[PDB]
Amino acid sequence: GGNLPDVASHYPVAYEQTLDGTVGFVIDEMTPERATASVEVTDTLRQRWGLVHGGAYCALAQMLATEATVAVVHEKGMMAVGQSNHTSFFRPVKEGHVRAEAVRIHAGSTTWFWDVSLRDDAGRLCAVSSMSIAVRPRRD
Amino acid sequence: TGGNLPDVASHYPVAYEQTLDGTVGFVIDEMTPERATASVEVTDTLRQRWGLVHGGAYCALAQMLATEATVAVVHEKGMMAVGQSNHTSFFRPVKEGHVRAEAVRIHAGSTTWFWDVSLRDDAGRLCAVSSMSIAVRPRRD
Amino acid sequence: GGNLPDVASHYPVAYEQTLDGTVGFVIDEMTPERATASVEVTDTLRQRWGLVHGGAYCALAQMLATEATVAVVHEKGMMAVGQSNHTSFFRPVKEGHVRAEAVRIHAGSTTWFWDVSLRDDAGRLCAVSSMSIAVRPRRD
Amino acid sequence: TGGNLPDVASHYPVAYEQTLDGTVGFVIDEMTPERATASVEVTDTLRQRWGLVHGGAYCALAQMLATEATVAVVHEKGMMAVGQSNHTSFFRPVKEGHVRAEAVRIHAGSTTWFWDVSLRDDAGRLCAVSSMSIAVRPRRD
Repeated sequence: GGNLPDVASHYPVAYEQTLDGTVGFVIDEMTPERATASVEVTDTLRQRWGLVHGGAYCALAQMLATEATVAVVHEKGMMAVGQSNHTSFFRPVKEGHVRAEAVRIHAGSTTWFWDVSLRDDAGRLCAVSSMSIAVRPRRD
Repeated sequence: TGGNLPDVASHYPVAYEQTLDGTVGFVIDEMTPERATASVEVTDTLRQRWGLVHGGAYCALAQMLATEATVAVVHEKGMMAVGQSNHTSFFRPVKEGHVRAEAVRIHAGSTTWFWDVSLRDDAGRLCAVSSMSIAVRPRRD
Repeated sequence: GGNLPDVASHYPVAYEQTLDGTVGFVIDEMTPERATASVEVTDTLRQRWGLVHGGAYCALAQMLATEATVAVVHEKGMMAVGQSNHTSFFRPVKEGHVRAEAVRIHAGSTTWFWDVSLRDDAGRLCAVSSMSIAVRPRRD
Repeated sequence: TGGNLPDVASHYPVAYEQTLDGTVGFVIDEMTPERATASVEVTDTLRQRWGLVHGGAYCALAQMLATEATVAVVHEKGMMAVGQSNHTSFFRPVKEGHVRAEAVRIHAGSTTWFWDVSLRDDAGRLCAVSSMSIAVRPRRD
């Protein structure tokens, strides 16, 4: 269910109705140190000029990094929420796919940080996101 | 225009309703060379699976608004505008209502325009901000 | 003593030996919501090309925002430390002064955020720093 | 060169020992077009009043290293390099020893080069990172 980490028995929003399921984001690999996700390009991922929307690289990096953090911390009583997403854009994508790889570079008790790379179908680095994720005790 | 994006051309490659912006419901309200506003009604399409507005939705509203606010001025000078950096910081979740964005221009150079975007909930509280850096270049065709 | 907020009876490093005192940073106004600081340009503030070093705008914003946070939270048992400093540069400065104004835009229990503006002697916006400051209970 | 910055000119406006870099003691070790290293011995000149390395010192080491690493390649092509965005994130304080920086080039475009800089303490631990975006432009003289 986008293959998001299954950590709870109920989720307030079903994959298919969330922003992630509407645009088509899917997790491929997840480990505590490294995760990957990808998306086919369709108009839903696009802005009116025909290119993948800036916000789409933002949202992908945000979901991958956060949920890669939930994967470890949820069962320890904690919740994870993005505190900063800094996305920089090097090359546009008109069509094909966007592939993200998140590499964990810091795992602290109140903040985890992930370096995310967003690549096109030729493997070219099209964007990066520095993802900073607040970790806090879950509200009952 | 669809979403009331600025209309600076006679045709666009992708129609509003089919874009990410028109799928999640972003709408521009005011638009001047130094300040622009936009809003969006929260529905599940804007949320992540835990029931709150998706961090990426704030990113994307700020991106569209700061980008197109630049487009509204530079297109007719034969420039294009493409986001070069979006740095969004998150202070408070939104579960429902609206997200309202205001983009304030702080720097208008020949190659980069910079907009500070604030993202507020229905009670006026600052839930997120985004520093939008927009590259301005000549239309390559 | 750079006019930094006087909140403790002892400081591990005297103003004059710190980076701040070496380059000349001085606080003018401080309130919980807003603070200002400035610096004369000298070679110490410069890189080899003759212009104020990028890192100088970074360090100014970092000290102003952090210490404007210490001013309120120290006496409540808390300590403040920068968690992110994002500085963007719009115009160089060769000489004169750099003036910073920090505007608090969020004051949460674990993070305060400040918008800092770095201006030249003509008032022109030369850089900005988004300063994110972690607030944590002080280690005894 | 002073600080072992790249020597790409016969004269510089400000001598190494008088600059911020030479005042706090920054030194470049390796320098290639895709990767550069630099380090600095912690002394009080690097610290803030609470006894730890000043957040701005990390900012400044990353700024110099990513900037000059770009200079080393573009100067002789008649370009200049100036930092456009420095985004430093702080994970662990350093009280003493060294700070060691490695800058890894991740994007080399015609108008922007991007370097990921990591800042490590004497035990190898990642204390800070900086995303360095460098504008590349023609020397305006």
